[PDB]
Amino acid sequence: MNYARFITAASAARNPSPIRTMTDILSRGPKSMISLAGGLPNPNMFPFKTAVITVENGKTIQFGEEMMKRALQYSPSAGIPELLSWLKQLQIKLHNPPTIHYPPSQGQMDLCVTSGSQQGLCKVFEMIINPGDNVLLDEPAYSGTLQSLHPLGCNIINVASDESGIVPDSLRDILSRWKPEDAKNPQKNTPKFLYTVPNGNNPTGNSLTSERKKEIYELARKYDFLIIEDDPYYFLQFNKFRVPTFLSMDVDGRVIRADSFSKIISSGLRIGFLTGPKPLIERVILHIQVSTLHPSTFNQLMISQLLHEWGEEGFMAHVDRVIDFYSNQKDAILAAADKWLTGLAEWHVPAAGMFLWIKVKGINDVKELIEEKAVKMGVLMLPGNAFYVDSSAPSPYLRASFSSASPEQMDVAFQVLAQLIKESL
Amino acid sequence: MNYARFITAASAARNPSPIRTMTDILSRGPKSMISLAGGLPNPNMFPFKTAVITVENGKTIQFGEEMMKRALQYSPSAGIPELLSWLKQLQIKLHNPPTIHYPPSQGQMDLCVTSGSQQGLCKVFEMIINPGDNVLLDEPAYSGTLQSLHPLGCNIINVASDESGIVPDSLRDILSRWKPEDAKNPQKNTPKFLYTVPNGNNPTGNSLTSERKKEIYELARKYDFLIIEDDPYYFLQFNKFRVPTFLSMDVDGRVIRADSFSKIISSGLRIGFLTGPKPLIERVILHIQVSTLHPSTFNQLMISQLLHEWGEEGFMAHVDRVIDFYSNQKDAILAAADKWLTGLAEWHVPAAGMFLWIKVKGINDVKELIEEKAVKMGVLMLPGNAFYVDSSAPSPYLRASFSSASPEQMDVAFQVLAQLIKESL
Ligand SMILES: O=C(O)[C@@H](Cc1ccccc1)N1C(=O)c2cc(Cl)c(Cl)cc2C1=O
Repeated sequence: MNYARFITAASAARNPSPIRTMTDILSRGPKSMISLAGGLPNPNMFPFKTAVITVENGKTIQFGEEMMKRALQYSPSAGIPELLSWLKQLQIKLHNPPTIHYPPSQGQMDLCVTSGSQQGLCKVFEMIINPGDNVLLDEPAYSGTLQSLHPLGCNIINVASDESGIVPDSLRDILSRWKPEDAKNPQKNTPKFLYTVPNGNNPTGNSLTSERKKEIYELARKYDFLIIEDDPYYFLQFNKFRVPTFLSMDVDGRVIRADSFSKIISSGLRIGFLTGPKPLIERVILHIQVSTLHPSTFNQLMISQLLHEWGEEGFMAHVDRVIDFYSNQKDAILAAADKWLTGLAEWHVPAAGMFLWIKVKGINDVKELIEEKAVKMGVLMLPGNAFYVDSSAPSPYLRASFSSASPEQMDVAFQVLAQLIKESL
Repeated sequence: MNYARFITAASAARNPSPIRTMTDILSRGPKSMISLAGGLPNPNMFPFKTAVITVENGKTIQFGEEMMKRALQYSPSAGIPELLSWLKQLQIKLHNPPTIHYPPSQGQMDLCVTSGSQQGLCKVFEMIINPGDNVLLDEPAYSGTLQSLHPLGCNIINVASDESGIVPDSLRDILSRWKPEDAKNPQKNTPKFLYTVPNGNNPTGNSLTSERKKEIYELARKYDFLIIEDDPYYFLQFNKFRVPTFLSMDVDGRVIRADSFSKIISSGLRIGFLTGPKPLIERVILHIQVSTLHPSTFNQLMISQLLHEWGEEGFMAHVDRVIDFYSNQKDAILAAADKWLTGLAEWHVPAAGMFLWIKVKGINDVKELIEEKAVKMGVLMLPGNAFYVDSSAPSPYLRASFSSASPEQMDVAFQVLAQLIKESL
């Protein structure tokens, strides 16, 4: 409702930046208009001329001469228009966000293609956080989020979580420290936002439920904080039905959502996108305009043509192929865990994503059990310390990836792990 | 010599971020080592499988199965190793920087590939600037640089410039506001850095001279400030011998240089690179680690393989073709201007780049002459207002691009402008 509350002075001071009134007054005027006003380098000097890219379960992608010149040239900061248009329709299909037809100033849905979803998240954090601001999230969390938040000088307030994600009663108790009207009085610093990964949290593998999302949203309205929905595993849910998203229930216009193709189409191409209230997305776009300028035009065209040939049906058929693969990998690593972790450890079934989160019994810290004893036995799993704000505290947890390993490799790996737990007790 | 002086609290607080101890303890240990510690998604689900990219004056570039899988997956934040090593050798060949073998803490030359050179520049500004800080640069300046600096709250101090770039006497006079020893006393805020585009300034087309660079460098030592050498037109100089760069005379380790392939190889692939003192480059790398993560692996491999097949010889042959083209366009737009600007305007001959800077005589502000009268006559050139800190002040200057226009188009465009000037005198 009042987005200025969530925008630092620096972010608010931004104004629009280059490649401006050159390819828009010429993108509608007569074909006889000469423009020596543009800052674009002549693409005929560029040495790549054509491209052919083969696709599994899809038409081969071809960049002819003119399409290649476009791919090698600057493009809009928010993304190329045909990709933004497809993605917007996808978001309407998947989430029917309440904000689609709101006035801009009151949170009309808006999209920005980013150079990876993490770029969008970083610029969102920078847009909002003043030193000393309070922010809410569940630990353990993606180490990259914690390392992004650390230098911004916010107080991270841990919200309790279990196998169903954030626990609303913990969030409610935390918020009781304030009165709601304090959100209109910045003197005692009500939380600016809540961040969470609602599906297949890295490292736990846990997902939020529909009912807790609703509860959490009512509290976000009551104390007027934003929800940053970081959902890179959204297209990797193993349940029959995808849980409704925060975006899908965002009647106020207080959700900023991050999507990624990093886990399902390509991480190396650095393509993700933000969906959120237009006034906040605009502040991110202005920062992009003085930073990366835009995501790679070449990589956007690769993905846009892939998606447009697939149609929504072919895209969703791809995600079902990826769901099939990761859920079978999940079944395999759970079988190896049941097999070898013998009442030596505890774990919850991952609801989505690509990680299994193992609590080792009878040991207070495992990073000495792994980085010393396990490495020379030819096995490595990631100690859980790195996923907490205080990464020096002891952690009995290990994060095990099931994205790649064969059942044979899982059997050997959990064999070795079992031996190292027993001889350490 | 004291780099902490040039690093903000936030920037200094950054710690090294993900994709860490997984592909380095496995990149040297035995191949019998199993790792479930890694976080990488399975590239076999990614739908692009092979690529063939044709090159003009070059061997076609082929991404086979394994190369494509690498192209589609995460890679190091500073860039892929073979691109970094090639570029490092290029910088040694072009600039022979005095810092190559310095100890890290006193400015050992280091490089970062960035997602466009502007990303590296932006993160350099963010690394350095506290609100209230004083910075030096010459106006008119790239509008993207002015829009980047404005929200950081620094006081921009304009240094005088002429057809030979920054005037050293002007820089010396401005600095006489402080005593040299004031640089070791942050209380009265000596300038943190001087920023300049030394070759083919956008919008003026002017370039610095060797003698002036040496003078400027001496002042940067005397008053102990950094030089940010933003040099995107370095490979578009019309002379036979390139002017030595600030980097080439940087015996103190106080130069941060930005290079770009945007103007000669591809703007759309978003590839640039920073060269500078290792302590400062490292701060930028850590910001990339929580932001874009890395430049497109696919696009880095395209460029890297092209560069490795060309060798430095093939690369320099390419730049000389492009110089030749742009120098002929320059000759052409100067002819048009001689022909139809009849003592109606003044201009200097551009020394590099792709722009001509035209001062209309007898008119105080041209943006009404262009955005109103010229548009309906079918001709567009860019008013100079956008290239100054105060973009509301009147400007008699126009920027005209000679990157693309045919001689016929130039002849028409300047005929129209001439008529408008004459009937607008
Ligand atoms: O680069 C990234 O964004 C991802 C890649 C990824 C892909 C699929 C599933 C999960 C992550 N990534 C992590 O989140 C992560 C955490 C830690 Cl603790 C380490 Cl040590 C390394 C990484 C990492 O590469």
